[PDB]
Amino acid sequence: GAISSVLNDILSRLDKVEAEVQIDRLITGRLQSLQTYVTQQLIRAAEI
Amino acid sequence: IRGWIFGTTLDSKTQSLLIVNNATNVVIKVCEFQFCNDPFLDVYYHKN
Amino acid sequence: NATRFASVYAWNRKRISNCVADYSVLYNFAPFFAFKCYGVSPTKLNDLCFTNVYADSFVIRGNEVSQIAPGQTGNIADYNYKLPDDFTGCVIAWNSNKLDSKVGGNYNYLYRLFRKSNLKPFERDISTEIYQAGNKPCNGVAGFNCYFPLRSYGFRPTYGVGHQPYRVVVLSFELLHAPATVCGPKKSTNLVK
Amino acid sequence: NATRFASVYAWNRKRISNCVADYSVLYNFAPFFAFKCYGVSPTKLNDL
Amino acid sequence: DGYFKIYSKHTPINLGRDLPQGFSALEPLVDLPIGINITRFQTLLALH
Ligand SMILES: *[C@@H]1O[C@H](CO)[C@@H](O[C@@H]2O[C@H](CO)[C@@H](O[C@H]3O[C@H](CO)[C@@H](O)[C@H](O)[C@@H]3O)[C@H](O)[C@H]2NC(C)=O)[C@H](O)[C@H]1NC(C)=O
Ligand SMILES: *[C@@H]1O[C@H](CO)[C@@H](O[C@@H]2O[C@H](CO)[C@@H](O)[C@H](O)[C@H]2NC(C)=O)[C@H](O)[C@H]1NC(C)=O
Ligand SMILES: *[C@@H]1O[C@H](CO)[C@@H](O)[C@H](O)[C@H]1NC(C)=O
Ligand SMILES: *[C@@H]1O[C@H](CO)[C@@H](O)[C@H](O)[C@H]1NC(C)=O
Repeated sequence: GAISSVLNDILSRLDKVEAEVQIDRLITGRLQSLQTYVTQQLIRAAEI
Repeated sequence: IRGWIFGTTLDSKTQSLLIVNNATNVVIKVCEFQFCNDPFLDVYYHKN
Repeated sequence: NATRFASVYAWNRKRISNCVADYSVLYNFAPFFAFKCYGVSPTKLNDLCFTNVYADSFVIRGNEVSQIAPGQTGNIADYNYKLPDDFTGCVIAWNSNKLDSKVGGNYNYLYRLFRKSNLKPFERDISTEIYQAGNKPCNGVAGFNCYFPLRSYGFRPTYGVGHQPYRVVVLSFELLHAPATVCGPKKSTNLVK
Repeated sequence: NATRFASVYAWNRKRISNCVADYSVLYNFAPFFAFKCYGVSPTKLNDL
Repeated sequence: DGYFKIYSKHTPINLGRDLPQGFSALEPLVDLPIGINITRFQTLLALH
């Protein structure tokens, strides 16, 4: 839901009033991606 | 073949597009045109 | 600094290319009424380059200056001039009665509220036909409760407090998605590898 | 369009019913600065 | 959204078959900011 995925784009065209919220979404989505990845990896490790 | 015409009404009731290619360059133009029913280019040797 | 502007039904789009777009001169030229940006921050306009800057130019009434914002609704945004909801660029506006208004009224800025449907984004319609606003097929130059582009507005100088003509430029452009032409006033370095 | 308004300490209330709520022929009669809506969009009011 | 966009290619093709089974992709050419409604069109022939 951000204007771009590329974090440098947001930091090239938005300032602290706007860049901050745009980054937050990407933090919320990427942190969830890591959470999902580790969750699968812990479930696979239990099988291995 | 030398180009195209594009438009909504083709009879000067609105604006419409003309594209044309000749022996060295294109022209593109957009005018409220009154086109003919059968457009073509008469490209002949002029003695004068 | 044009002598006159286009009327908002026939809004004039001029292409900016192959040049340096320093915005400092725009407000040092004229103390604006507004300088509002979408998809960019005003501070960053100097640090970037724009693939194709485009200046839409028109005059608009003081009660309608805010109606130029993306996705909003109302006559000018419904029939004359519409920017898409993903608008990238900035809207600058300023008061112009000091250059642009007449003591009797400036009856040259025709604008239309009579169309078959809401207009599409970045479309210009010059079809000044007798729209059938009545319940019957109005035909000839007129008809029953039918009218073409409204006959402008009473642009009278001391009259329209916050309601006189404003001059508007909508700079529409995109950047960091393609080769960018017009850029900011920043000057390049030597290249190291 | 009314002669005077019940002052805010004693504000008036009219229930409107069994009728077709076109907005279009009346929002244009009285130009206004504030047109805010809180669980609906002004573009959709005509179709609800 | 107002812009009229063009692409093109030139394929070298044999005496075997036209409009052929191979693969090629069109590069873009130029963008026209025309701001007008297109719904119909017609190509342009030359007659010397
Ligand atoms: C293909 O069509 C073109 C447009 O119809 C045409 O270009 C036109 O050429 C003339 C003469 O070269 C130009 O007239 C100007 O030419 C120079 C420009 O510096 C001046 O010295 C002249 O006094 C005059 O101002 C037209 O401006 C030009 N039109 C456009 C739209 O560019 C081509 O010549 C045609 N090609 C062939 C092979 O016939
Ligand atoms: C763009 O042009 C097309 C074609 O003229 C318009 O489509 C017409 O719409 C009217 C109104 O609904 C219909 O009565 C016609 O039959 C349609 N014509 C065709 C050939 O489909 C369309 O409305 C135009 N768009 C805009 C934004 O003006
Ligand atoms: C604007 O145009 C006027 C002439 O109409 C000229 O005197 C003035 O210097 C111009 N201003 C700028 C900043 O170019
Ligand atoms: C209400 O309508 C009357 C009659 O047209 C008019 O004189 C009056 O100014 C209107 N009031 C408002 C607030 O519009």
